[PDB]
Amino acid sequence: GLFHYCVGSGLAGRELTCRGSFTDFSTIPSSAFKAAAFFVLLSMVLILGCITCFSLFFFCNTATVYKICAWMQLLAALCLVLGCMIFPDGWDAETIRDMCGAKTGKYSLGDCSVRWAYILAIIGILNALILSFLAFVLGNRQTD
Amino acid sequence: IDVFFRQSWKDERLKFKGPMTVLRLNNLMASKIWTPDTFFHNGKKSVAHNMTMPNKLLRITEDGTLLYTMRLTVRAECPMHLEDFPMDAHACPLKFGSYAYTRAEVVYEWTREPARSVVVAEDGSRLNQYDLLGQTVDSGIVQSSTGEYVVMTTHFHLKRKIGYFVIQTYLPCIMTVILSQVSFWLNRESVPARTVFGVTTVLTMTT
Amino acid sequence: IDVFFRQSWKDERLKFKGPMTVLRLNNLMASKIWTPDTFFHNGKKSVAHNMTMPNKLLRITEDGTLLYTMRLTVRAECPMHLEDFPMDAHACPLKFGSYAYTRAEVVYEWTREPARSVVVAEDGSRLNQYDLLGQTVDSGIVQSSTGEYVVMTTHFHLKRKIGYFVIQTYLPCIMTVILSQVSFWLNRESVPARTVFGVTTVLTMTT
Amino acid sequence: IKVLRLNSNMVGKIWIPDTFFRNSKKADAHWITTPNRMLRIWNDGRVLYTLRLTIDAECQLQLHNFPMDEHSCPLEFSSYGYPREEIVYQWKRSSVEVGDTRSWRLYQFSFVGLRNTTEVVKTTSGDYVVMSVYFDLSRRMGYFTIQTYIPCTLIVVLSWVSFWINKDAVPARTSLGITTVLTMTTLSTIARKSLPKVSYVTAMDLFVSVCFIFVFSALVEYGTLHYFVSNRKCLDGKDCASFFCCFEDCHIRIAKMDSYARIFFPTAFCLFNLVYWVSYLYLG
Amino acid sequence: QVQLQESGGGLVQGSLRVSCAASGRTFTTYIMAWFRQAPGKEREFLAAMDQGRIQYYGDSVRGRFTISRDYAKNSVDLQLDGLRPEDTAVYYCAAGAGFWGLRTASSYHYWGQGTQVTVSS
Amino acid sequence: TYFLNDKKSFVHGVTVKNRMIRLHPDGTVLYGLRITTTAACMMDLRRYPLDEQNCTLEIESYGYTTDDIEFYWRGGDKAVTGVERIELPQFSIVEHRLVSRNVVFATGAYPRLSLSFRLKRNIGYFILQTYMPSILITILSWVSFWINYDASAARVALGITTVLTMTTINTHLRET
Amino acid sequence: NMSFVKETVDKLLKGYDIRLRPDFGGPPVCVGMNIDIASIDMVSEVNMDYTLTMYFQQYWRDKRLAYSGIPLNLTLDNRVADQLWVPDTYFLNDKKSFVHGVTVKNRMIRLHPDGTVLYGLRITTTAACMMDLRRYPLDEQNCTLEIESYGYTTDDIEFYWRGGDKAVTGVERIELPQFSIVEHRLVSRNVVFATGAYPRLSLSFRLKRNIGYFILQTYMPSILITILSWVSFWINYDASAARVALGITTVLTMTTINTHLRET
Ligand SMILES: *[C@@H]1O[C@H](CO)[C@@H](O[C@@H]2O[C@H](CO)[C@@H](O[C@@H]3O[C@H](CO[C@H]4O[C@H](CO)[C@@H](O)[C@H](O[C@H]5O[C@H](CO)[C@@H](O)[C@H](O)[C@@H]5O)[C@@H]4O)[C@@H](O)[C@H](O[C@H]4O[C@H](CO)[C@@H](O)[C@H](O)[C@@H]4O)[C@@H]3O)[C@H](O)[C@H]2NC(C)=O)[C@H](O)[C@H]1NC(C)=O
Ligand SMILES: *[C@@H]1O[C@H](CO)[C@@H](O[C@@H]2O[C@H](CO)[C@@H](O[C@@H]3O[C@H](CO[C@H]4O[C@H](CO)[C@@H](O)[C@H](O[C@H]5O[C@H](CO)[C@@H](O)[C@H](O)[C@@H]5O)[C@@H]4O)[C@@H](O)[C@H](O[C@H]4O[C@H](CO)[C@@H](O)[C@H](O)[C@@H]4O)[C@@H]3O)[C@H](O)[C@H]2NC(C)=O)[C@H](O)[C@H]1NC(C)=O
Ligand SMILES: CCCCCCCC/C=C\CCCCCCCC(=O)O[C@H](COC(=O)CCCCCCCCCCCCCCC)COP(=O)(O)OC[C@@H](O)CO
Ligand SMILES: CCCCCCCC/C=C\CCCCCCCC(=O)O[C@H](COC(=O)CCCCCCCCCCCCCCC)COP(=O)(O)OC[C@@H](O)CO
Ligand SMILES: *[C@@H]1O[C@H](CO)[C@@H](O[C@@H]2O[C@H](CO)[C@@H](O)[C@H](O)[C@H]2NC(C)=O)[C@H](O)[C@H]1NC(C)=O
Ligand SMILES: CC(C)CCC[C@@H](C)[C@H]1CC[C@H]2[C@@H]3CC=C4C[C@@H](O)CC[C@]4(C)[C@H]3CC[C@]12C
Ligand SMILES: CCCCCC
Ligand SMILES: [Cl-]
Ligand SMILES: [Cl-]
Ligand SMILES: [Cl-]
Repeated sequence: GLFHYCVGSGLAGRELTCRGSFTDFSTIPSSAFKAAAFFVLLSMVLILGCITCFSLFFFCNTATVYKICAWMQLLAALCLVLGCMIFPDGWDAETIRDMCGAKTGKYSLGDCSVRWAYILAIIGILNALILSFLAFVLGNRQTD
Repeated sequence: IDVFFRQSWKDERLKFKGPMTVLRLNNLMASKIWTPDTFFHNGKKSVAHNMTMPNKLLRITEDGTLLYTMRLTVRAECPMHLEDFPMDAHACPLKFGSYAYTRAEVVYEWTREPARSVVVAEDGSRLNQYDLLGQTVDSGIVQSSTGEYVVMTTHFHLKRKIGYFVIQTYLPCIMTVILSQVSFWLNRESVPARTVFGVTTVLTMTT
Repeated sequence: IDVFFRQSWKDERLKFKGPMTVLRLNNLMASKIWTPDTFFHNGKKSVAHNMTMPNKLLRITEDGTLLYTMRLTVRAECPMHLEDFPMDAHACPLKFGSYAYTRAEVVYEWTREPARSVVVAEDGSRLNQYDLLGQTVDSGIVQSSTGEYVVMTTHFHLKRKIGYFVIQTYLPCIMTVILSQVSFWLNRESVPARTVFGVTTVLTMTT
Repeated sequence: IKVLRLNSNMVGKIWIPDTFFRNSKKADAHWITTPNRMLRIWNDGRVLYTLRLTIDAECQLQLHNFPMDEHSCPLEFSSYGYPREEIVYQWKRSSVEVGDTRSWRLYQFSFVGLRNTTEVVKTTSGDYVVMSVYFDLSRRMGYFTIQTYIPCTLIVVLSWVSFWINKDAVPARTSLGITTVLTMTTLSTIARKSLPKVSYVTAMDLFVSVCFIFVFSALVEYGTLHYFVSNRKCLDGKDCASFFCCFEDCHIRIAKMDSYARIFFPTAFCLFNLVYWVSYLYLG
Repeated sequence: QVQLQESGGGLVQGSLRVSCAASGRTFTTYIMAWFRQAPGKEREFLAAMDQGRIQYYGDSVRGRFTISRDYAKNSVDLQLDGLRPEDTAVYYCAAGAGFWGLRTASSYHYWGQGTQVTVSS
Repeated sequence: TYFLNDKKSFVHGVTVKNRMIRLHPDGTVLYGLRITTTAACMMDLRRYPLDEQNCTLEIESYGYTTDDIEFYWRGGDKAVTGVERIELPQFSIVEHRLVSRNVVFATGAYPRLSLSFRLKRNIGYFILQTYMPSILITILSWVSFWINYDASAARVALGITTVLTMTTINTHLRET
Repeated sequence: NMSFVKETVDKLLKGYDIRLRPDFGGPPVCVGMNIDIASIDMVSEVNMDYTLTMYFQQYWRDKRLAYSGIPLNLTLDNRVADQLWVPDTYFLNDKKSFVHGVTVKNRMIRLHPDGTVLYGLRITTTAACMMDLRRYPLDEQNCTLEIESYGYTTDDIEFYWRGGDKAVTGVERIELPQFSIVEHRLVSRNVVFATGAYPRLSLSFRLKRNIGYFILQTYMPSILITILSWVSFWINYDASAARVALGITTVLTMTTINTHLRET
């Protein structure tokens, strides 16, 4: 994934060696992986910021709170786009090259296949965009 | 625990006739003769004192009854359930027996009755925060992959002393609680003062 | 202190005629012949290193002038007068002599004159907060209950370095005093602020 | 006689394997009252040699998930001098036996299980058959929960209490915030005393960092409130900025910052606790 | 006030004993020594005793003089034997820690008023 | 011979074992050893630091009863020497005492020698460390009387700080 | 045959002078050393020493022990090391060392048909490593192990690193929690004392101190306290108590932080 990786042992076996932790940047294979993890984390911080800011609907203006999360959801979508765009750069690292093969490179899958988390990230990006636009228009619609 | 550990056993090979009824021979002969290989099951790096000479003695009687005593500083385990601490009482064991000989070869017993065979010196109490209520002695058997072994056990019952903790933890806590409750008597307009009470009392209780 | 301690003495029994002059013999031979039983009068717990083997060397010259050196770590008592601390200084002794033999049996001399009979390696200084200014070498006598004995003494002169304790106490205390003096420039009606200065400075100085 | 049941006297007289524990930092046998060793020799030539040992074995701990960490500590042994061509070790059917595991000194850890393995290790002298036993140990977080997690949350709530104080109580609220910062720093430095000086963030360090951010945010927003209150005093057919931004009124409504914070900060802390705990317990 | 009281005879034709008692400060941990000052000469070290009952003597007076310390009454005594006429001088008693010294007068901070000793032929 | 109240002890072994063997023509044997021993001393601390402790070394024969070996102090009260030279930093030796007796065990009677020291603690360190801050904080606490009643924050800060300083003095004492 | 091996080793050990080195009157005996570092346990700044467990192996040639008719390496029991001559190697900067003794003494002895002897020991040593903490915690430390011969000069014994730069192995696998081993070096030379010249080997490590722990514990709290101290500027000046409390609190906080930090 972004920071954690569990390559096999290579003797008719499971032997998946899970090494990698965002809390320890040394274990991350690539600076591109570090940047992608950072951007995804920033997007998570923003969206949880809105799960907090839902509480502001009690007192603050509904249009104002809607606009505030419309903008932060847009920013989270932008951060997620940046993370998913910069994560491909890291496959040229030695660990990913050993994992996949020589064909793998920058923006080059080679033989490895994208699993459910990457496509789920893409769905998250486009759903964040449409949700943010819905928020923008909802905030404008409160004033009517 | 510092102990004089005595063993007694008959050895017909060492029967002798002489002018003296008992030979209080030097401690070095124990290496030359057979002695039981008793060990402490729950021990932890016990120390056999070696000043000035080895703190041992061997006595051979004309009938062949050998008495072999050793001085040891035994360090034994006891699993302490510190749930009702500091109002907790413990029953720390001390088990020992032969290492290499099963019951069919070697069997242990108490010289006097089991209660009288573990004597504690009156002046020699090095406990700091414990009261030695007493000792309970027992003997039994244990299974193992190698065989069956006769194991002699003692249990020293120790009750913790609450004076130290009452002085140092419980009583400062009570005084801090009373100090916090004193804040209710100042006027409600004394905002920084009452905030100081609350903040400092919370910090003290955290400490 | 870590030392190569060298001794040498004549032994007429160990003269020989052979192909080579001096036998750089194994350290095992040190136990097969008489050697001085030198001990440190003020030593507390000294270590004779024996990794990988007993760090001693013995050499027998053809005339019979045995040389015998050993590697030691000696920790010795250095009584201190802390009246002028941290600005004090010390003269730690290192005193050695025969344990069993009196003056009439064994007498100690320096291989060269005393000034150059003790040498300190240029990089041999594991002192953090002290400066080894120098050493003074002498010999003296002690009249023990067993008899008279010769004691060879060195005195290492040490001067404590002040920077650590400066940063430890003097700078914080000076800053605390200046902090207390800052209170004078406030207005007299700022009773809580000035009281906070006073009590906080008192607590800091107490700590 | 079908078996000789001897004692430690013959251990030094017959040949004995020079088995040694590879990952031992400090090991020693037991010598009270006598050496805790046993020898048995059968008439068919079988020799059984038993001894008591206490071993201080190294176990490289990965403390990223502390206090929710599970380790697999090894215990490896092999012949020191004899390579595989000379001595070969083999596990019996009943390799490793664990007794009553309730009289164990393990306080901060719980024994999950164990397993055995055998390998061949290449070295300069030769090839040696190394036998390893791994013990799985899961940390118990009750003690650390008492020590660090509960005081940090209580101090965060103490910081929240500053919101309900009247904003005119300037020394009171300032003292409350700064004292919360003091206590959180103290708890931060105290939480790592039991750990080695590793150079990466643990879960406890992350939690303390987030709590410190919360306390600092509370004090900073109170400072902003005081400064702004007292010290300072597109298909619909609109523009892009007017459609998007908020340049119509919004600042002005700063007096309601405490009212906002009273429900904003607890919600944020609850969310952080939820995501942190679920990530470190279920999904991690 | 720290003070070191010296006592002993002044004239002799012979053997003599001179005592030096301390007061106001315990010198059990200090080194107690004796010095000599003849007319027109610098201070010369005679003998010294250490906390460990260890004795040091000067070469000029080695084998003749004997130094002893009584720790109970906090004093140092010097027994002089085989006097010869040029040993006439004023004798000082000192106590101190030996830094750069144990033979130099500069290493001692406490000194007595001095007792004169004269030998008549 | 052995020491009954000994915890851990050793004979000095540099450069060799610090041991002495002297044989006289009349068959007399002198046997010397340089021994460092840590011996237990049960200390009653109810009067601490204004206390007076009594620590004893307990020399006894292990394997030989009174029918075989008879201990005695050579030179009488002048047997033990060098006590006057010891200057402990905390304590001072008021006096020392020698006792000879017989102790009875289950095996039998044995000879016994006891060398006791009556140590008296010095109060200067405690006066500098614990007491003097306590009195000075006590005088600090009374400043609140001279402040007006209406100035609540000052008096409260003073009282709470005095309580905190008393607590931290107490805990920094009990830690050691 | 076991009996033939027995009589061979008995003849080898018969009439063997342990006191004399392999060529007492001959040229110096060459000894090749190699080390396998198991771990580095505690790099202590306060004690200025580091602990080091290793498998330390010496290789030399003794013609007295040469045998024939046995196409095998006789890995004898380690108790024959007492009966055989071995180098008197020692570590100069040692403080406390021992040979591990479970189940038996972790000591290897191996003879070869040509008389070659391999002698291994499992040794844990606490060696002094004085540190220059001027740039602490951003410093680099040189920690050295100083192998030397005590009772044999260069006329008697010569030392070398068996295998050149590959003589020391296992450095790459070490995992120091507090440091990172950036480089290791091997040096061979001669040291002159008043008793003569001796061979000398030096195994040096350069350790870079990791900064993450210090950033966690010291820099971030100090920086944050300093940043917090500026809130008094935004606080109104008429409220004297709040600004006074903030300033005095930060001052005592940082004094306490420094004192708590550098008592270790
Ligand atoms: C530290 O704390 C310890 C422990 O309390 C102190 O040690 C005790 O010190 C006292 C002295 O201060 C010791 O008392 C004496 O014992 C000696 C030797 O006696 C033994 O041998 C006798 C002859 O073999 C024998 O009779 C004794 O037996 C009992 O016998 C008598 C008579 O029958 C009986 O009355 C006692 O109850 C004995 O128990 C014993 O086995 C003895 O010589 C002393 O006698 C003095 O007093 C008599 C007066 O009756 C006097 O006539 C003598 O001239 C002499 O002055 C005295 O009884 C005691 O044994 C020590 N206890 C231990 C356990 O060591 C120690 O002093 C403290 N330190 C300091 C610095 O004070
Ligand atoms: C950590 O920190 C420690 C402490 O400083 C470092 O320790 C030292 O390592 C360096 C290497 O980086 C050593 O430098 C070298 O020494 C070797 C061996 O010296 C001997 O070789 C001959 C014996 O075979 C002998 O005759 C030599 O004589 C002298 O040599 C020259 C003059 O000729 C001069 O240095 C002195 O006057 C000597 O007295 C010598 O003693 C040596 O071979 C090295 O040679 C270099 O230079 C020559 C050209 O002259 C070149 O051809 C070589 O290829 C090489 O480049 C070099 O001088 C130093 O001696 C070590 N000191 C100690 C005390 O151990 C350690 O290295 C650091 N390590 C790390 C990882 O940080
Ligand atoms: C697992 C994750 C758990 C996360 C926890 C999430 C919960 C986070 C905490 C609190 C939420 C509080 C929400 C309060 C909503 C109440 C909103 C409300 O009060 O009613 C009005 C409508 O508002 C509105 O349409 C805005 C609608 C509110 C939408 C946001 C709340 C979402 C709650 C859905 C929760 C489902 C969870 C299920 C997950 C599986 C606005 O008032 P009002 O006119 O008077 O003001 C006008 C002005 O002038 C003065 O206020
Ligand atoms: C201490 C508490 C008080 C502070 C309060 C302030 C709050 C602060 C918040 C977080 C921590 C700050 C970041 C600290 C970074 C630590 C310093 C640092 O960056 O060091 C680098 C990375 O270190 C590392 O592994 C650490 C990598 C992980 C750091 C990121 C943690 C996630 C924080 C996401 C923010 C969420 C905010 C949410 C608030 C609502 C590497 O150099 P180092 O020589 O070691 O390598 C050598 C190699 O050989 C070691 O194996
Ligand atoms: C310890 O190791 C042994 C040998 O590797 C394991 O032995 C196997 O045990 C199973 C269950 O009894 C048998 O069916 C196999 O036949 C055994 N192995 C062989 C080669 O016969 C043993 O299970 C291991 N113990 C564990 C894993 O705890
Ligand atoms: C303040 C509010 C609005 C946002 C809070 C964001 C919280 C939930 C974020 C901030 C930092 C995050 C952590 C950062 C690093 C890691 C390590 C990774 O291996 C698992 C997830 C984990 C443990 C994250 C969990 C969620 C986390 C605690
Ligand atoms: C500049 C010296 C400051 C010291 C504070 C502890
Ligand atoms: Cl992680
Ligand atoms: Cl206790
Ligand atoms: Cl130092």
